[PDB]
Amino acid sequence: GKKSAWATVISALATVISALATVISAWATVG
Amino acid sequence: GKKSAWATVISALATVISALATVISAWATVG
Amino acid sequence: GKKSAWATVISALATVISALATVISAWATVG
Amino acid sequence: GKKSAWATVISALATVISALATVISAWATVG
Amino acid sequence: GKKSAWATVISALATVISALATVISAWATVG
Amino acid sequence: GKKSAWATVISALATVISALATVISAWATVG
Amino acid sequence: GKKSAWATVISALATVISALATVISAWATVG
Amino acid sequence: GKKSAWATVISALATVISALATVISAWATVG
Repeated sequence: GKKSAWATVISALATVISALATVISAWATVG
Repeated sequence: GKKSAWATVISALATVISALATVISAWATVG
Repeated sequence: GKKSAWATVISALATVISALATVISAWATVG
Repeated sequence: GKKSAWATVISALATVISALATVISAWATVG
Repeated sequence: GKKSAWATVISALATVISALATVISAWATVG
Repeated sequence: GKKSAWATVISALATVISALATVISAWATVG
Repeated sequence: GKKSAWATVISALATVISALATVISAWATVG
Repeated sequence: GKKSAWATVISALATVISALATVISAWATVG
């Protein structure tokens, strides 16, 4: 249970960081 | 260039799957 | 248990896609 | 370039955080 | 430098291949 | 099944450590 | 520098865990 | 079974590539 809760929090963090990586990668593509 | 454009697309796909992983991990957390 | 296993599969999929994005981004960095 | 290198760093961060979520989910799967 | 950038590319390749092994192992775990 | 789950845990550990190496290598590339 | 030295150490650790993962995955493959 | 066999092969490949990444990272550290 607690391990799945931590996995959930970290997956949400990964989702945010992956979105940021996507935006910076688009910036590099046109920059 | 094209490599950065591919990295952008695949990062976005990673973001999509990570958001789904977050939801399924929350589902596992509640049982 | 089965729900946690499915969450693991989907999280691992997100990880592999993010890693592919990373290798392509690094290849662009050296390219 | 510098922008592509930064994109690589942030994408690699997303990959490590997603991998952490994956290892924690697998550990939850085994108990 | 160029050597550090190449090291990043090869390390990212190792990470993607390891992630592929992980996703295939998790998929085997669920069936 | 249980053996495959343990194999998944150890593979995911390898993946997270390799990803950490990748992010540090990329950070050196921009550093 | 120190960042590349850390990347070297952690890549070696990733190699160690990946070899163990290979052995445990073969163990799972045979049952 | 077959999935675990593929995971074993890919883990061995990841082990080799991670070792190569370690060597190139050491080369960057002293190079």
